[PDB]
Amino acid sequence: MCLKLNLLDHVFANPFMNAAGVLCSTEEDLRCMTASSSGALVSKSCTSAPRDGNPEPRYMAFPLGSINSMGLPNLGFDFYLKYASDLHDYSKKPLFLSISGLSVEENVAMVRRLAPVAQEKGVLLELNLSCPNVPGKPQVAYDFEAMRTYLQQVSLAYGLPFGVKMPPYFDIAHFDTAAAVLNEFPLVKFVTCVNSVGNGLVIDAESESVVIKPKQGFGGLGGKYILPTALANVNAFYRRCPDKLVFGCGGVYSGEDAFLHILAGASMVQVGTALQEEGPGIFTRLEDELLEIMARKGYRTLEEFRGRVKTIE
Amino acid sequence: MCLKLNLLDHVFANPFMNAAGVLCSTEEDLRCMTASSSGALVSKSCTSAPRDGNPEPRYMAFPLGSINSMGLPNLGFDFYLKYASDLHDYSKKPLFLSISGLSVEENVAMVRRLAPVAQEKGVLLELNLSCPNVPGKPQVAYDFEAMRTYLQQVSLAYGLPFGVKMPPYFDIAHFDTAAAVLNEFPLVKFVTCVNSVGNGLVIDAESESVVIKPKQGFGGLGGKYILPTALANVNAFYRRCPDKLVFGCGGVYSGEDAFLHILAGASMVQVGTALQEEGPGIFTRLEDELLEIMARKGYRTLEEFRGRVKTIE
Ligand SMILES: Cc1cc2nc3c(=O)[nH]c(=O)nc-3n(C[C@H](O)[C@H](O)[C@H](O)COP(=O)(O)O)c2cc1C
Ligand SMILES: Cc1cc2nc3c(=O)[nH]c(=O)nc-3n(C[C@H](O)[C@H](O)[C@H](O)COP(=O)(O)O)c2cc1C
Ligand SMILES: COc1ccc2cccc(CCc3c(C(=O)O)[nH]c(=O)[nH]c3=O)c2c1
Ligand SMILES: COc1ccc2cccc(CCc3c(C(=O)O)[nH]c(=O)[nH]c3=O)c2c1
Repeated sequence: MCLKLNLLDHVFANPFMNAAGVLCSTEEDLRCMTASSSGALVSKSCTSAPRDGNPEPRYMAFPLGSINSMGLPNLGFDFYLKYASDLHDYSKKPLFLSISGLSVEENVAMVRRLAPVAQEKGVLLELNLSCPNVPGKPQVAYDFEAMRTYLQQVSLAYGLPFGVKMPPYFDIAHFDTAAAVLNEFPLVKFVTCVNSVGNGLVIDAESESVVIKPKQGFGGLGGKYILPTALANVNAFYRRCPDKLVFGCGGVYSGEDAFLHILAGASMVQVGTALQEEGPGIFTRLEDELLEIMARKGYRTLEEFRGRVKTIE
Repeated sequence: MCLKLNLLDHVFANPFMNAAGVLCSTEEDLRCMTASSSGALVSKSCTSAPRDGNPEPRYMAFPLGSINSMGLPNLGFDFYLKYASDLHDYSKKPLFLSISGLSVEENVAMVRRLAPVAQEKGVLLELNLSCPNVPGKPQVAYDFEAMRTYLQQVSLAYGLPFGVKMPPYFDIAHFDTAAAVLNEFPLVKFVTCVNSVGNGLVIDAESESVVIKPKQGFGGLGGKYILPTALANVNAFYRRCPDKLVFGCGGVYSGEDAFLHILAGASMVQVGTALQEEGPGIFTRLEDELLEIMARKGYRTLEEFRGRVKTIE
């Protein structure tokens, strides 16, 4: 029938949205996402100041997915805040604003300014924890002490419900440690699993060359390559964080793929590479495909199967 | 034109071999790999005592790859050592023996008894550092202090050149740290990148179920899913460990995929999921396909292009 649902004190037409960084950087992008059939949108992760990002080519796509080292090109936080405060039409769908400062201090400074706009308009914060860390350390979400510091500071500075965007993890002990960190913060109301699978390398056989210019061709992977990774992370955090929502992201190209994310535990389903490749018309297709699978199975709601993946024995 | 390699004081007809765990567990398996056109073979990672492994189903394969949680089923060290010392025909090809003890002591005891056979017969050791350590801690190669303890102890106990099988990493700081640990050990003469991308989750949309029984369906991923991750790891370690060889493993289904691994830096090229799916016939196909790309490009030997991947500016 219809896929509408209520989460975080907002109403959504359906569980689909863009993934941060795809079709969300400019006013044009945001208006295009708002005009789409997606149930929500998220803005490009921002810094306090604008960034040009890395040299091109910095994104490439292939049959099985994509690689990128964008370098966080963005119009700066003042723009995104302005978009949230003055330009977005909340009657069309909810808005998420993603932030990724280069230090804890920059994040705190941005969230102190966002808080009043979140109160006033209901924009929702997604904090991207695959942001840069101090020398010699990995990205913040791969440092669990840094991760706890960031969340402590943002929670105190912001004081309102927010979410976090996570990189994938590959080790059960890491799932346990990461979820335990997140569960220290009651203000963290959603966990988005996953960001790109870090530092892959795509090589063209014909040219004998890497396909993106930054970082000697290394970049984050998205798309078909990453769906079982994504699913694992969604389910691991769904299991571990019962008092939070999980949003799935990674490898969604069809309503069947969305269905699997929801079975794993996803509340909202985010679309990155397939959206970058197909454009915003993908949202109508995904909705139709998800409703078709539901109808064939006899499910009339998302809640009937969310998190209900079956295990053997 | 030729695929021949001379490394580690052995001669190899071509760079292809099985990946540890595939077509390697029984005497029958080992004789099969020996009879194949591969350039070498490796035996199933073993423990001192035989193991039955995890309950079935514990491996599944799909168009894009495989997932497994086998649980290290194996015939025990004494079996593999006997194979190496009494059964293997070294006139056909070289043999690698993989070990994966559950503690540093278990690994030390195996390699002490392997040493004289290594010296006399020329079997080559591959130490699997995805062995679990203490449960609740990450696998050994994701615990850099543990990794260093294992390598110090095995190096002292074995006293001969050996190699290590590494899991993939996803963060530049981890590439840097891992390679620096490895470079502390002059006896580590080769690094095989990569083991399975850990703890993925495949879900079957029709049955709404995971597809393997252990670990609530979580298992390591191989195959097409993981080629760009594999390449990245090969190249990262090739750049960071100039005094060691790198062997590539992950995502090889064709001579083109092998060509990419070799461009990245691979010496030997191991084949896991594709071999498990196609059987040992795959080796003649891979050899033909790789020779065809070399002929098109005018390459006569593998050294012409090994590690010669181009970057952009
Ligand atoms: C071009 C591009 C830019 C992205 N930039 C961001 C970003 O600014 N913030 C973020 O949280 N993730 C970013 N991502 C990651 C995606 O949001 C998503 O987590 C990843 O692409 C996996 O989803 P997919 O398989 O649907 O592509 C970016 C991805 C791409 C492809
Ligand atoms: C059924 C199965 C068993 C495995 N057993 C082992 C093992 O005993 N030792 C090990 O080093 N790697 C093991 N692996 C990992 C493979 O050696 C290889 O690293 C991984 O499958 C990636 O290569 P692929 O993409 O060609 O499958 C196993 C993989 C499979 C599929
Ligand atoms: C790769 O170069 C940088 C440089 C600065 C960054 C600052 C904050 C966040 C990020 C991560 C932004 C991001 C990017 C990106 O813009 O390269 N791509 C992703 O697939 N996920 C992401 O989360 C930064 C990345
Ligand atoms: C999944 O459960 C166990 C249990 C005991 C193990 C002991 C040493 C190494 C390993 C890892 C063996 C392994 C396995 C495995 O046998 O599950 N599969 C892989 O893809 N790569 C590997 O390296 C063990 C794994």
